[PDB]
Amino acid sequence: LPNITILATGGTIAGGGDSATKSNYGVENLVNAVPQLKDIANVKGEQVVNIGSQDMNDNVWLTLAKKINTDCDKTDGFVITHGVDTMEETAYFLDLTVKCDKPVVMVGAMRPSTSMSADGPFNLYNAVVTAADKASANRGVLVVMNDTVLDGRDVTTTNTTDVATFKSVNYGPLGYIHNGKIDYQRTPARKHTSDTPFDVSKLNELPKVGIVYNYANASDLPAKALVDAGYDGIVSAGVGNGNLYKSVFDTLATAAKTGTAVVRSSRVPTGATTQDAEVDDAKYGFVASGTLNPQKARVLLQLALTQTKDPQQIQQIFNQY
Amino acid sequence: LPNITILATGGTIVENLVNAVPQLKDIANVKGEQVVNIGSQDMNDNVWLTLAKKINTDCDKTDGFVITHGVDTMEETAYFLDLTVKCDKPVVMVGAMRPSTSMSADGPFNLYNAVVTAADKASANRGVLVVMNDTVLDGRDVTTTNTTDVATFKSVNYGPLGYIHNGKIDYQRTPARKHTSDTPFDVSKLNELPKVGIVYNYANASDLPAKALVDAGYDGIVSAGVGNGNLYKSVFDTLATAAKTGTAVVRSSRVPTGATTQDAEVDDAKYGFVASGTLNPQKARVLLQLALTQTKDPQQIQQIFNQY
Amino acid sequence: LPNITILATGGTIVENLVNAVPQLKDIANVKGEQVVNIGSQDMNDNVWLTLAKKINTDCDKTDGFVITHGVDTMEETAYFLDLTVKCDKPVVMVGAMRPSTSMSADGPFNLYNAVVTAADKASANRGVLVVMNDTVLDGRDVTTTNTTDVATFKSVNYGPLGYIHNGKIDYQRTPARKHTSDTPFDVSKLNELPKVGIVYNYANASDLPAKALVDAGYDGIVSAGVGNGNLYKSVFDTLATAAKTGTAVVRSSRVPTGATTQDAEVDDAKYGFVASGTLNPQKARVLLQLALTQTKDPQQIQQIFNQY
Amino acid sequence: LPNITILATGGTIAGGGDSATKSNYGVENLVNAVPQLKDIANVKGEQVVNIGSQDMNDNVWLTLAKKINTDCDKTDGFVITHGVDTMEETAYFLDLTVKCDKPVVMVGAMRPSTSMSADGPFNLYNAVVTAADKASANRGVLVVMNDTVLDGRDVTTTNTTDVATFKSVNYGPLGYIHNGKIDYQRTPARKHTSDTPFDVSKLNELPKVGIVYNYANASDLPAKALVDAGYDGIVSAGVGNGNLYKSVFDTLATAAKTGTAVVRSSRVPTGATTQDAEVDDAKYGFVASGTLNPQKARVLLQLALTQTKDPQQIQQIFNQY
Ligand SMILES: N[C@@H](CC(=O)O)C(=O)O
Ligand SMILES: N[C@@H](CC(=O)O)C(=O)O
Ligand SMILES: N[C@@H](CC(=O)O)C(=O)O
Ligand SMILES: N[C@@H](CC(=O)O)C(=O)O
Repeated sequence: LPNITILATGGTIAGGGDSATKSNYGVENLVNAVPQLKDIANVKGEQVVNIGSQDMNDNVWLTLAKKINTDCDKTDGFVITHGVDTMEETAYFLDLTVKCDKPVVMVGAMRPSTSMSADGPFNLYNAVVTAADKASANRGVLVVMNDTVLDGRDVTTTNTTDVATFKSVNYGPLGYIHNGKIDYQRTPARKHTSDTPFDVSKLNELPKVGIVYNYANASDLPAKALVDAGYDGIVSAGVGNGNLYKSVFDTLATAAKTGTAVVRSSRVPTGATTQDAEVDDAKYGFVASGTLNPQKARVLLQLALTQTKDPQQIQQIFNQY
Repeated sequence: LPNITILATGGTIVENLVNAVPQLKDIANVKGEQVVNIGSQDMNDNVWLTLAKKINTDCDKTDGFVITHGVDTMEETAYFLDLTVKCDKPVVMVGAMRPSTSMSADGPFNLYNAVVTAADKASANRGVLVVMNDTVLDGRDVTTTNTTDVATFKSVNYGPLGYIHNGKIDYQRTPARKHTSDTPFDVSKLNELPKVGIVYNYANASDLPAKALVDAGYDGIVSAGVGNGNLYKSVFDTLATAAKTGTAVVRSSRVPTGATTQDAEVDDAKYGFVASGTLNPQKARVLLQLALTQTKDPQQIQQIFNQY
Repeated sequence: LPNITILATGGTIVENLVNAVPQLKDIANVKGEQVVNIGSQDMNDNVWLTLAKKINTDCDKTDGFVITHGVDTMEETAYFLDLTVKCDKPVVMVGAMRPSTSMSADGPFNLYNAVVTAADKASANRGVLVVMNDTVLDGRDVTTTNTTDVATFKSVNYGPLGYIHNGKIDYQRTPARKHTSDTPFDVSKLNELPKVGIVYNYANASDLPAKALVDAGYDGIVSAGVGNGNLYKSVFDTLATAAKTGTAVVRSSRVPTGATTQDAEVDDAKYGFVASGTLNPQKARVLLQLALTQTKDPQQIQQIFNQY
Repeated sequence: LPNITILATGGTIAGGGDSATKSNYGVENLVNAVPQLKDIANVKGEQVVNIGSQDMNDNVWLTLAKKINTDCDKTDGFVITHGVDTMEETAYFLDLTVKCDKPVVMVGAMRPSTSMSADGPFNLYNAVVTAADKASANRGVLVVMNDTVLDGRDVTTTNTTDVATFKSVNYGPLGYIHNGKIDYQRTPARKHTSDTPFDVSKLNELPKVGIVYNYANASDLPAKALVDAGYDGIVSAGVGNGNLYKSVFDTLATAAKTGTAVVRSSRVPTGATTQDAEVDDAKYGFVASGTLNPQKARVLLQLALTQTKDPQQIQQIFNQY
């Protein structure tokens, strides 16, 4: 049986409340909770941090990537237990920075461990299956939830409470898990892991990138505040195909001319923010995010900014990764 | 044949755009008025006020309304009108994903189907409607789901009201939440709305956007939360402060479907916060601005979030 | 606390299966009866008749019903009950995608949420319901969408009625089509139903299935059509014959969402055919069997397809 | 500009009615209808047949595959105009039998050419874009509809009237088309085209394979009728995960023992009909269809039957193609 390391970070997978009914709510304990894991793997757990993923942050990301990269040779695969709220952000960061070519699988739960029909046990089982499968390697960093293997780039949470929330809403899943076996029919084409130039091994921190939302009568104050604090990048959560309210547009145009990287994404939950629509990016020094949602576009923008501040180079990164 | 008024506001879709679909004459007597002409990314409170007042004033002059509008913020305008319109004649919003000069432009048939909807007596008393891609959608739940797809508009939590085939609608649903003349929001004498901003949550979220709104003395802030409406620690600290300091706080979610619930990880009562339910952040803004015309009490705001 | 009766029929989910969720005692007084014990792939007309009669008889003895049932044909049974049940107390169907012995079994919480639904006074007068994966779904539109996913059950055309969170339901919709005591189907004295078969369309489709049904003198045939209810040429020839010869013909579709419409490629009137609307083939069967208890006239059958 | 051949077969793309409003309803004419095609390709049209796709049949399939295979060297790509009703069946047949390694793209329309906001013109444009793109080769046979490139295996029609009906409901699309450009992020892993052993070049007909539906109180008469006519194969459209009503089960078990190939699929619109569920396939001589829906499982079963009648070999084909 393969050796699989679980790196725990917290999340509802590790949460609990006073009741198995009511909605209000350690890695050794999790493992003992799923004894069946011994049928499939030799499991070792490490608790890396213990936070709700609503409090996920750059340092946790750097700590995870460096640890995976450092421990690659000591294990056959990793499982990361993580909250659902920002799982899609961490998974993409790891998909761009991990250089290990063993599976890295993220997993969480939508119901607390203490609740009736808790999804965490079987999710964890399925994540270990995935991390153990030789066919899971070279697919990038993965998320496994509700019997489905999802690529770290496209995966996002679609519903606030549904156990089936995680979907790759633009390009679909990679494989489905039945009876402990995966039929893989897809692999992401965008470059990942050892095919990216991002190397976080020596980094102590990440460039500052903020996100602003667009809607009717949007205030420019959020954007101005990021500009005044000297943010390296700003991502716009645009309306429709990446459009901005005028006041927001004017602040971001000015910023871009002072060297602030500006990426247009969309608050719309699927589809690409495209070039050659209503915004002349080349003219303003803006970058179109493609299918990257605003939180995901931030991940790439941060990493882009460790290599270049040039908008045209940043656009090329947004076309390749 | 019914009398239908088209109010144009702009968008990728008013005499010329009428004339172009001569089949409209088969189903209605159409009169066109240009209210404003803007990309719907520049939609604002003033346009909203103008529209509600115009429909409310002109209600007995016509048998229904069609509003042509850009796709980007259609779901915001529809819900604003849904809460402020007192006319119980059909009000139908329509736009287009493809330019009118493009191959297979969606605008013409969309306009046709919107007029079909506005002229159907069965469409009345269903609140403000959005008609796109052969489907009638309620103004509260409707939202744009893809950046380019002609099928983008969906009612992602509770589904459509009816589908349009061969110029007829089989309606099987109507919105239970109170709308139009069952709301107390009356905008007939207002010239501005309360100031409500939206801030985004994500890993390592800056508190600076939320701080800038609080420093400007905004009347409300809506959080586009992570998961079930949760807040990055910095953001939560700054909002905890706002809520006790004169700024109403509504937790919504950046997640595209499902409710931001009470009784999850956030003690709303302790902090003075309101849970948005199924209202996404831009929708929650609409209802929060209108709640703030009536009250500033977070308990009363939460009750409004529970009924409209 | 309400009195709730659980009727068990089998499935991958009645004293033992009760006792296993001791939290039920927090919300209801539950009484259990085993009606039959089968895999729902073997569901049949007799079980359906038994259930309708039992609910209709026992209606004043309890405050609501929960039917435990396999997933495979749940959507057929729910719609049959939806049309034949005259009790206006909640009737809620529930099953499980995963075995009760499996890791993260869905059955326990599903049962809990079904009892929550059956006990809610707001659930009454909404027709027969299916409660799965935190969602209340109307018996007419509900269907199983994936072969293994715990989230399989969806109302794919008109959406759910309500979502269940923390033991409470926010209902925002109710089915407009007539159900339960607004139907004329009365099954209280019947011991069998009319014979209705389903045939599939695809390229190079054999007419032999349809012929074998016609040769047996079936009372109806439902076509699982291609696209908008269309028929392979051989199949159309044989059905054209059936419809004039004593066998009612309903065009449905193998396509998983959307209506089989009138006024498309098939002259329904000329052939004596009925268009199913949104009813998929197994659902159309249910309504056709029940129409055939009242009439054999294709015009009257089409009217029934337009109201229920 | 590339040379692109359009092979027309009919469909609503080539339909019409008396009105642009009402719902009731040649390849040279189609082409002249989309003058913009000259900006992207040198288009030549051939009318192969002219039928509604509800009347699609084995001979049309054999004629198409042999013509593509024969004309491969005379053109840079094919577009096939086809009705929507059975497009998903023809596309899979072609995905298994075409040996040409130039793009083969299928296209149709949901609204008639004569109707307001007719989808056919832009769909045809987008299909030619796709057939012209060098990156579209080696992806198998494709369907292009509503700005989306879909693989012939997973693609199916999901709605009776919606222009956006075509989706790859299990594994997602291959790429999206904006402004005449495709960003491809996926390719099907199942073996297709020149990687399959199916060779239809000399075939005059195809093995007989019928489909039976399962529901409550299902009659066994449909199945018995296929059995009595000596059908080479039967596909079951099962309930839930491929289950059968008892009467249907007994007839198909008996058949299988007389050498009839029996494949279990599902009437459920997504997800695999799996092995190791409630049916012991190895015991009855049955084959599980996987993600293949009943009409798609028929396509593969027909072709399987040109090579073998052995259930275990047929199962292996159902695991590879
Ligand atoms: N707030 C939790 C949500 C979950 O895990 O379900 C987290 O992200 O840590
Ligand atoms: N930017 C346009 C988008 C569209 O209508 O397609 C608008 O909202 O006006
Ligand atoms: N075959 C089972 C499927 C399930 O319930 O999961 C049944 O319908 O009884
Ligand atoms: N019956 C038509 C449907 C369409 O093309 O839209 C066909 O398949 O030929």
